Amino acid sequence: KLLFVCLGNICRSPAAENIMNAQILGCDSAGTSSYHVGDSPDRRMTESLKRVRARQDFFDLAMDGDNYRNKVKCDYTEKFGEVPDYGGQAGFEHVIDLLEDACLT
Repeated sequence: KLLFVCLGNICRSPAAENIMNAQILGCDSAGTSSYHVGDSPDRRMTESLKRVRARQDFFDLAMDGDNYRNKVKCDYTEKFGEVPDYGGQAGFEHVIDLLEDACLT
């Protein structure tokens, strides 16, 4: 069982969970903050080409350094030189770009 973790579990780790599901030989996601528990993934992140409920476990992968530190593991990124978090749509595609590289299997 693989668990992908970001801060609110509405943008990054929900994307990681679906990318990994598609790449997989067959995931879940959650968040360090429970402020968004029960919400659907961010409307902008579901919108794309590119199929994406927030919940707040120690499973058999952190999106940024704050999620990770400061079984636990961008260090599977092989092509693109964190998975970045108040932005326009281009930042959402970059998140997907990084997860298609990193998504490890």
